[PDB]
Amino acid sequence: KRRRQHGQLWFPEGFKVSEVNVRGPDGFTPLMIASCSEEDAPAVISDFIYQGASLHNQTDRTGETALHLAARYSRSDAAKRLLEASADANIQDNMGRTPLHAAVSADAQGVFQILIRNRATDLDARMHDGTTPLILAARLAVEGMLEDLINSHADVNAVDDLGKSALHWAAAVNNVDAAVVLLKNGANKDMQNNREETPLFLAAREGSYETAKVLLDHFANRDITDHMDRLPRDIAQERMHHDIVRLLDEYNLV
Amino acid sequence: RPPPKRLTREAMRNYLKERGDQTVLILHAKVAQKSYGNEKRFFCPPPCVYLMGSGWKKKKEQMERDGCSEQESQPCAFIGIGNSDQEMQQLNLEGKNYCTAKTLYISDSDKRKHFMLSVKMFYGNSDDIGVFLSKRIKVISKPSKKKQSLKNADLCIASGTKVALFNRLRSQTVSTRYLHVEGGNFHASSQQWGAFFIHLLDDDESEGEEFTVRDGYIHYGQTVKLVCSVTGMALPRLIIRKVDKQTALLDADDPVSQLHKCAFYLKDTERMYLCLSQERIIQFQATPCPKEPNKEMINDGASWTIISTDKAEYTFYEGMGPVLAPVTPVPVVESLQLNGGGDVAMLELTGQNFTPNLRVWFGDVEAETMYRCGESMLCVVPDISAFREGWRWVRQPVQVPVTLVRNDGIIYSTSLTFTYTPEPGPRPHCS
Amino acid sequence: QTQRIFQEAVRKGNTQELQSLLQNMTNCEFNVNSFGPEGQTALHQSVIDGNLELVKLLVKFGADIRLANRDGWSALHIAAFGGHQDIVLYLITKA
DNA sequence: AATCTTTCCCACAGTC
DNA sequence: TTGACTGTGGGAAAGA
Repeated sequence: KRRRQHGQLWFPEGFKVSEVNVRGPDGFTPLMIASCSEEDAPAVISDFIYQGASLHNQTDRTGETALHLAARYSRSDAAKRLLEASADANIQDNMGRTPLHAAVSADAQGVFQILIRNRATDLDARMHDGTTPLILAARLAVEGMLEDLINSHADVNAVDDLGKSALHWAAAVNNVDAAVVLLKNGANKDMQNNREETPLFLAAREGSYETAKVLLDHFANRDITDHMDRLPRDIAQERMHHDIVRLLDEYNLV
Repeated sequence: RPPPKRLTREAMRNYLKERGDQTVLILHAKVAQKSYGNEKRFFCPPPCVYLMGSGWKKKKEQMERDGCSEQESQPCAFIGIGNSDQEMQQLNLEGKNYCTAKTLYISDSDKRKHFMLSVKMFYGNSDDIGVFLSKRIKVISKPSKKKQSLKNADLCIASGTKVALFNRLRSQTVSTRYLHVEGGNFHASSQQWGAFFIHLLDDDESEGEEFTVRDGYIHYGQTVKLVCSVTGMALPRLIIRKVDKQTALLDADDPVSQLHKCAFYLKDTERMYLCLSQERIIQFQATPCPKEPNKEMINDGASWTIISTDKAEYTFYEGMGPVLAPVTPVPVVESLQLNGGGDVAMLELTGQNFTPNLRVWFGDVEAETMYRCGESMLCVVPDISAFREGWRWVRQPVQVPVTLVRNDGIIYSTSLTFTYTPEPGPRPHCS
Repeated sequence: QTQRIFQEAVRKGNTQELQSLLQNMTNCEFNVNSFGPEGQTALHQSVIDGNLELVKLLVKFGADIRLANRDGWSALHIAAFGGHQDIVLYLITKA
C-alpha cells in the first residue's frame, strides 16, 4: 500500500453529480576490492577487516556485498576472515543471490566448503525466483557440490516460485549424478509443480535418456497427466524422441 | 534449399540501427465455458490477435520487392486447440491490423482441465511463419455464482489484473457489445476490446490520477477503478454490484468470481449506473427500489459480465533474410543472472521456450553459449577489448544490449541491458 | 613544457635516486599531482608498481592522498587490489 | 444438512 | 408465411 499506477480521467455527460572507506565508483569499498583481488593480499584483507571498516556494504548496481565478491571471484581466503569478522551470510543482492548462491554459481570450491561448515549459513535460501542453492548445484551439474549440501541437511524436496523441484532441474539438464543422489536421499519421485508436471515429463521433453532410465529404476509413475492431460509419452512423441518412447514402452513395466 | 546462415557483425549493427521488431500479440481470456453434447457456447470475449510493430510494414516491402501480389503477401491465420485435430478455423487479415476468433467452442468430449490456444500463421505464397501459442485457459462448467470464499478459491479477481467486460441483450448472440477505449473515448464497440487493469481503492481516496492502491482479492460492495492497459484513460471510482433478473443487488460481501453480471455505481450519484445505449456508454437512472433497500431494478443493457484475460507476446526479426525453417519456437527471457567473474565471467539466462539452436549476442559481439535446458542457458562474457580496443581492462561502465540469435539468423529481441562493471585494478588474474 | 612530461616518463623507471635528485631541486611548474596518460597520477601507477619508497617520497612532496584519479578510484583501491600491505599502512595513517 | 461442481433440459429472440 | 436450427441464460436434477 505504497505504490500508485496513474492514468487519466474520463466521464460521460454530467459530472456535477459528484457533489577510510571511500565510496569510490558504484558501491565498491576498499575492503570489497581487497576481497575481490610476495603479495600478502590475504593479510591485506585481514588488516582491512579490522579498524573502522564497514563489512555490510551493498553495491549500487548489482547489490552485492564484500562476501558476494569474495564468493564470485573464488577468494576463499578473504571469505574466511570475513566470516571470522562476524559478517553476514544471508544478505540478498538486487537479484536475491545469497553468498552461497554466488559460491555455487561461480564454482567457488573453497568458499563452498567454508560456507557449508558455517552454522548460521542458510541452505534453503530463496532468491527472487526462489531457486535454492541445492537446485543451482543440480542446474549447473557441478560435481561433488550437490551431496555436500544434502549431507549438511538441506531440503531436497524444495520448490521455487514456479514449483520446480531439484529433481525437476536434474531431469531437465540430464544430470544423472544429481538425480541419483537426490532420490537416494529421499527425493519425491512424482512431485508435481504448479503446472502439474512430473520430473519424467521434463526428462522426456528435453531428451534425458539416462535420467529417465534412473527414474524408471526408482519406479516413477508414467501415467500422470499435466495441466493439459499430456503424458510424458505424448510430449516425447510430440518432440520426436523415439528412444525415450521405447523406454516408456519397455523398461521396467509393472 | 537455403542452408543456415550465421548472423554477421554488420547485420547486427543494422538491427541496432533500424529495430524493425515484427512483434506478435495475442489477447485472450483465462477461462473458457465448456459446451456439453452437441451445443456450441462460444467464448464471450473472442481471442484477439494483434500485429503491432513497425517491421511488419517492412515485411510488406521486401516480399513485394521480390514479385509477390498483395493477396499473396498477406498472412492467413488458423486458430485451433492443439491436442485434437478438429480442424483449425480460418482468420482473414484483408485490410485489418488484427482479428478476433468468435466461432470457437469446446465440447465435453475433451476432459482436459486446462488448455492453450494455437495459432498457425503463414503467407499466401506458402511461406510459413509458424505456430504461436497463448497462455493457458481454464475450463469451467458453470460460473461459481454461489457465495464462494477465499479459503481455496483462485478464480476471483486480484487487484491489478487484466480484465474485460461485455454485454448480452436479451439472450442474443450478435448483441454482444464489448467495452473498449479509443481516441480518448470509452466505446461500446462490438468488434474491439482492450485489457483493463482493475485496482481496489480505499473508501477514502483522492479525485483521480493519484491514489493509494490496495491489495487483496476483490469482492462486491467495494470501490474499484478501471484503467485501460494501452490508452491509460481511467474512469472515476465505481462500485461493483452483482445483478440478476434486471435487478441490481448491492448488499453483498461475496467475492467476484468468474463470468459474473456485475454493475458499477458512482458515489453520491443517486442510482445513475454506467449502462450502454447501443453504440455509446451513458449513465442510466434505475429508480425502482421497493422490495428492499438492497434491491434496485436496473434495466436491460446492464448485465456487464466480467472475465479475466492474459496477454501473450512474441517478438523477433529476420536479420539474415527469410529462411525456410519456421520461427515457431520464440524464446523469452524473464531474468538474467551472473556466474563468476574475471576470466570465468559467465551469465545465466532464465527464461522460457529456449532452443539449443540459440546463441547470445552481447550487443554486436558473438559469445560462447551452452544449452542447459529449455528454460536456462549459460554463456561466457567476452573481454572488454571487443568493445574498446585500447582498453586492457574495464575502465568505466558500458551498457550493451543482450539478444538471442538462431543458427539461420533469426534475431530475437530482449528487454534487458548488460552493464560491464568497472574494475579498479588493471590486469586481472595474470598467469 | 618539456619539464612537465618528465615525471610521467621518469616514474616509469623505478629509480629513487633520480626522483630524489629531480625533486631536491624541485620545480617551478608545480606539476605536483599530475594526471598521467591513463589519467593516473605518478602516485597511482607507483602503487601499481609496488614500491614503498616512491609513494612515500610522493606523499612527502605534497601529493594529496585523498584524490580520485581520472576513472574515479582513490589511492587505496589500487593498493587493496595489488596486495601490497605496506601501502595501505601509509594510506590510512595519512587518513 | 448447507454449500458447491458437473450434466442434462428447455423456452426467448432472433437468423437461416 | 411455416419448418428446421441456433448460441445463451436459468432452473430442475444429480452427485459430492
